[PDB]
Amino acid sequence: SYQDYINCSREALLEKMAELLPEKRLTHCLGVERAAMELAQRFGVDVEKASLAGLLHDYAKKLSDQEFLVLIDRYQLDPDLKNWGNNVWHGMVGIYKIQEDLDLHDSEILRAIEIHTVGAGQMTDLDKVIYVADYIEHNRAFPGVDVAREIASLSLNKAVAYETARTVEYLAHQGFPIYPQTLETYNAFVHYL
Amino acid sequence: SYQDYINCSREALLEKMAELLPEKRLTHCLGVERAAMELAQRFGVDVEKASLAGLLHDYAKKLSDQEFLVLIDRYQLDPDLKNWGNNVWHGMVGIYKIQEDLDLHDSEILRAIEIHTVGAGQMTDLDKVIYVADYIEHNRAFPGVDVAREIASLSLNKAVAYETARTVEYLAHQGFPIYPQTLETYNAFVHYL
Ligand SMILES: Cc1cn([C@H]2C[C@H](O)[C@@H](COP(=O)(O)O)O2)c(=O)[nH]c1=O
Ligand SMILES: Cc1cn([C@H]2C[C@H](O)[C@@H](COP(=O)(O)O)O2)c(=O)[nH]c1=O
Ligand SMILES: [Fe+3]
Ligand SMILES: [Fe+3]
Ligand SMILES: [Fe+3]
Ligand SMILES: [Fe+3]
Repeated sequence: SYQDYINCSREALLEKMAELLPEKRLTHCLGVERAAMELAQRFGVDVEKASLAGLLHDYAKKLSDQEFLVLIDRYQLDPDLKNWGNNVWHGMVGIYKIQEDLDLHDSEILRAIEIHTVGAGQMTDLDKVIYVADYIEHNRAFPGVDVAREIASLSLNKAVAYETARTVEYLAHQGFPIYPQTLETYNAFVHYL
Repeated sequence: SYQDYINCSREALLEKMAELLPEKRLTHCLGVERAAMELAQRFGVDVEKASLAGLLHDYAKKLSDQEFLVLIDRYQLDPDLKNWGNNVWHGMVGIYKIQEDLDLHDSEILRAIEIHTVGAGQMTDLDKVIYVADYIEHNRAFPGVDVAREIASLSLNKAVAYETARTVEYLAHQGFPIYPQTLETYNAFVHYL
């Protein structure tokens, strides 16, 4: 059960999350919980760890910049992090909020949440499940999600590569800064395409 | 004159280059020579250094993989370079071939040629002139070159940003590996957009 990992039941967690998140974001997290379960089952990842990480991945999405900065100092994280924003922080720094609020200590779950946006050059299968589940969950409707979903039914590694290439392409299209760890993921996985 | 920098006259250099390069590539280098002169004049960069660097930037474009690998060992360059290819090498490693062939020692010219493909987080105005001149020279006709040319008439920094964003976007679109120094350029310049 979820109580094996955090300090409350699934039902209690959903009540807490309904306070922290706008409706659309909670629905998203519920979608990721479901997609992560399906992917985990397909690719032989612990379905419970996948479901919980999937539900939690965007828990800290609505923390203020101030709170993230406090957490960076508190946990004496990479000071370069202060150069970034919510996009980078909600996973990379938000894991400390999750740990504080829910007493989550499992290193695999924490890591999967940590790099859910940016990935890493090296990702566990659990990491990959969350990263992909986020992108393909049933509530998303971006153009091309059908292709992501087809790829994810066949290959976890290729789904990671596809998502990362699309994100890097989109950020450059938008003229948005790209976190350097994202490029590590990109170059590590792009061959799978 | 060009003999102030290399071991032969412009006319002799063009004869040497006509041997090393296919016609279309030499015409390109001639275009870059001209565009670099115009940009240098506009932005107060030494027009002669700009013209020569512009003419030379793609000198080593047709060296074999073997030759580049030899040069990497010879000059004991970053061993990670062996993971890449001609795209990275012709500037980054090709500068050593240019130095060998032409006795070029000017650090500013060498550097401008060195990073003409990938840029750097920190670029001199000369570096920037070559990087942009390459993209906007009159022979190029890619969709959107008109926008690059308008930008380059107004702002060198914004032209660098525009080109870098477009290249990162294109490489990710293509599913091609992206050299990490390119991302340094991207993140350094993207604000100018
Ligand atoms: C990978 C990456 C994503 N993003 C953005 C794109 C998304 O709009 C936003 C939220 O990402 P997420 O939903 O995958 O957590 O973060 C960056 O700003 N920089 C990056 O390096
Ligand atoms: C910036 C960059 C360009 N390229 C490619 C795009 C171009 O087709 C090719 C030649 O670039 P150049 O004409 O700007 O020297 O190199 C990469 O492969 N990786 C990179 O990181
Ligand atoms: Fe997220
Ligand atoms: Fe999400
Ligand atoms: Fe080149
Ligand atoms: Fe060129």
